[PDB]
Amino acid sequence: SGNSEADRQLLEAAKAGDVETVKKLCTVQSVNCRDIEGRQSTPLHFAAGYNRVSVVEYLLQHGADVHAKDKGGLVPLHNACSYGHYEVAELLVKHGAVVNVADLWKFTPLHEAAAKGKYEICKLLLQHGADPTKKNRDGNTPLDLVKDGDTDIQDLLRGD
Amino acid sequence: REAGDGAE
Ligand SMILES: *Cn1cc(CCCc2cn(C*)nn2)nn1
Repeated sequence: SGNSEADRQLLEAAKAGDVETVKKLCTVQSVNCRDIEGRQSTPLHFAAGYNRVSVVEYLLQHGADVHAKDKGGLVPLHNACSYGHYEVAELLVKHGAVVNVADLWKFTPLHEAAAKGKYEICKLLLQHGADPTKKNRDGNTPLDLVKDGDTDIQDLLRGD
Repeated sequence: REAGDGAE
């Protein structure tokens, strides 16, 4: 259908970072469409995971859903944190993303940012109340997932 | 647990 090809091209443009094509194709129907043949990601999940800051900014200003979950329960903030994209993470939080959201495995954005060792994202999340003591379904807190070698991030999450 | 869509 007209909508399906356009949804596909929008998802592709969001992944590619092509903001002019995103603007061209963004409709109420497409803006939060799901990638049915993949993991049910929205355009925002793609823009966030692939570090497409201008596209994130456009999407957020035209009603994209910061809280949308992919098939694993990931929200766009999870993709930003797991792939280490700070500006995207900041934008999402500024537009209401919940830093304590949990996926189906009970991993939060801080579990992801802690494992990845991204200081600025860990700081952003902690300043907005991310819990460094919250256990996922492995029994691991974000502090537990800090790589054993990564002393600087360990110190940051300890806080106190 | 498979990764979300994106790349480092
Ligand atoms: C769960 N998961 C998958 C990956 C890497 C997927 C392949 C890739 C994507 N980009 C930019 N570089 N390699 N990481 N975590």
